[PDB]
Amino acid sequence: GQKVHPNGIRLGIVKPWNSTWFANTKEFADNLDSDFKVRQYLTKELAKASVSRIVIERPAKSIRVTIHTARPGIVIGKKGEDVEKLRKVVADIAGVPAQINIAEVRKPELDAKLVADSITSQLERRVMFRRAMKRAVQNAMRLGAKGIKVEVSGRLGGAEIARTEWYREGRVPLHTLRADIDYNTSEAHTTYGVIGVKVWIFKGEI
Amino acid sequence: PRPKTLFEPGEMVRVNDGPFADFNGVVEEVDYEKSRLKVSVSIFGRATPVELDFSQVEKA
Amino acid sequence: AKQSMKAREVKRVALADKYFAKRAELKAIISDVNASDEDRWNAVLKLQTLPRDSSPSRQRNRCRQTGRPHGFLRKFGLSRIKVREAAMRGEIPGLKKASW
Amino acid sequence: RIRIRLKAFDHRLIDQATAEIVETAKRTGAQVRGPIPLPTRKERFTVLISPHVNKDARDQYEIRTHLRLVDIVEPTEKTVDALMRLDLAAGVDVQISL
RNA sequence: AGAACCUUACCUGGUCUUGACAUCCACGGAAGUUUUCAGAGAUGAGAAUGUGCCUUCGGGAACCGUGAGACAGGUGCUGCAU
RNA sequence: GGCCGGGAACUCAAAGGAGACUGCCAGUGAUAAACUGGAGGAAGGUGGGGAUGACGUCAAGUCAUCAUGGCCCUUACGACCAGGGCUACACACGUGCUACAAUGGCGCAUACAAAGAGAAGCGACCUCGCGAGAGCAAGCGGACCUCAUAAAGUGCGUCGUAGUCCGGAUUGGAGUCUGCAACUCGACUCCAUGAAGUCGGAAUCGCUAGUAAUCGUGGAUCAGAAUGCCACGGUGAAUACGU
RNA sequence: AUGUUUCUUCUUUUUUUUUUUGGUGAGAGG
Repeated sequence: GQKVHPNGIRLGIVKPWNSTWFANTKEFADNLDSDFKVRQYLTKELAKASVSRIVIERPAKSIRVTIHTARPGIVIGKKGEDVEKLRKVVADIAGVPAQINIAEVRKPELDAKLVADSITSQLERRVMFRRAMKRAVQNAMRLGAKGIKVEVSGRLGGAEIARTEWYREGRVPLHTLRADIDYNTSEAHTTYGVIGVKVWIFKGEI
Repeated sequence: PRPKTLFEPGEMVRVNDGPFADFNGVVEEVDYEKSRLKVSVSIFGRATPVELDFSQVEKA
Repeated sequence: AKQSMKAREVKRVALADKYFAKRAELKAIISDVNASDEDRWNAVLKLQTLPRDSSPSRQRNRCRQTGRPHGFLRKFGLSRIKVREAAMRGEIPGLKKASW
Repeated sequence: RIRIRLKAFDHRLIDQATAEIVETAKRTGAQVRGPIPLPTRKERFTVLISPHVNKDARDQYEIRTHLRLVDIVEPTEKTVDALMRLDLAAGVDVQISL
């Protein structure tokens, strides 16, 4: 009942959007829903590839797809082999020609999404979260992050009630608009319901 | 003769004069009184609504 | 909503583009200052010959992401709960907090 | 005379994006009728932030759509030749007005 | 952020069930489009006309029907399982 | 007629900076922080407003946005259609609107906005129409066109403390458009009608300034359907001894 | 002045990359 989205309110001064184009009022919904299925199917196609963010830049009558991953080879396949299979079907989904492009991140222990789905892979294979979420914290503290808070929630540990636990290490100034924060969410479906994970990673200034 | 240029709204046309030559587009608006057709060209993706004369463009 | 409900919409989409807006001249011209005898009776009644669920007034308004009935927004074309999570994810090109 | 109407979201990009077509038109026509301000629409929205009751909690969202004009004066037959298919700034929807 | 029908999840009643909607397999039928209609409508009985691409022409893709099912579906209960 | 040449300072417009930081002065204060006045200044003690909501609290609300562990139905609680109901009515409460009139109502003349919306959409103008609207159709996929000729305000005439040129619920009749469809169950309009009510008991709420109050406009929703909600600007107060 | 009963626990082991300047004509030497 508090704490509005970190990636929500920085979008005019710090972090850019994840879909940068302009379309008028007649085709604004048509552009938006097509973006929703190219984010759905691609994350479905590249679940294990450890993809963090996807940038969708449409210069009209075209779409530039960007994939930010920690596993470059699995994304591109074998020299672009899987990408041409996507090229036939990404253009089939959005109904427009697709110029697929690939980016990368060097440090997955500093990218919020990559930290979050790691605990998702941990907690769905029945491991103890107390040293699994401690693992992700001590990872980022020595990888260059100035501070990181990791939160897990749900009925973790097979308990009846929903025991919630959060843990931080270092600066995490959520209120400061000058403070860049990498934040993302992931959820884990065990047989004990859904366990959601939320992690904040603070880096610095403008 | 080759003088095809008549284009109503939503009709595709052809440009063969000026930098827009060798390009096709549709006439969203027409102006018979001003003798000018409002057609945009798909230049670098974004439609480039430009006014071309009937002889400046050909009917598609 | 319901997978049953989302199927009825696309079925009523198929009626609104096949019959209506194409066979809409049944009321456009022939139910006006034209022959106002009982040939104009054939204008209003042949409009009933087309199905009831074919009118664009019948296609209510539903979200495209999840299909929620209420709280729709025409610009984004999807429901109010879905426009906000995509706002904070950074999906709609330009929505920041309006703090004027 | 030959108007060029610009449309974008990123106002910090459009001043350079118009500058990218200023330099493309400066070396060709040498007379361009300025980067006119052209006021921006502020499409205001409001959304019930809750998935349920308590219609007191709302969030307000807006989209400043910025416009510009370039307005190439003279139609010398080399100016537009350097413009068509030779533009940039993916995400900035451009249009001519003539 | 707006129930005349729709919405609609409710009631009376008329109908239908591998189905309102999805993936998979079998055989036929292109798909489509127009018209007479049983009835309140649904659905069903039909009647014309069309029968496009790939040619691996002993068959795929696009798509409708029929059959078997593994299932699909649920605004059904539990917000103190989440 | 800024209508036309023409002008680039101006309003306005859209970008980037300047600017207010107890920076300067005086008293006060432990040479402290800081407070109370003064100067210069558009703005002065966080200038005004807004977003922003610390661990946790109610094991608060949502399984009906959606996601999901169980649990359960699967010729069914699933599905399809027509009509009805969600609007039903002894009664009580919540929240608003219109008023109870004379700083007021009706008629005539006339002044002054902002913001936002617009393509199977907004609709000039002229024309038939008492009216709702209809016909033909400019322009505009938009600082240009249109919705859109703002309201109190003022000047004047006028009624004369009355249930009445106040108020207008309800009711009968004749119609306007939306839409397959207005009966249950739309809004609006014309003619007719004329209620309660004459400033409200116990009790309770909002507000410290361009605020309260009052007036008119726009918008999302939307085929159609606001007095609501969200935004805008016009007019413009009283009081704050004090804990 | 009054406000029913009974009524809620913790592990400490878990974690691979990385990519397979030609032709033609003439002359000459062996």
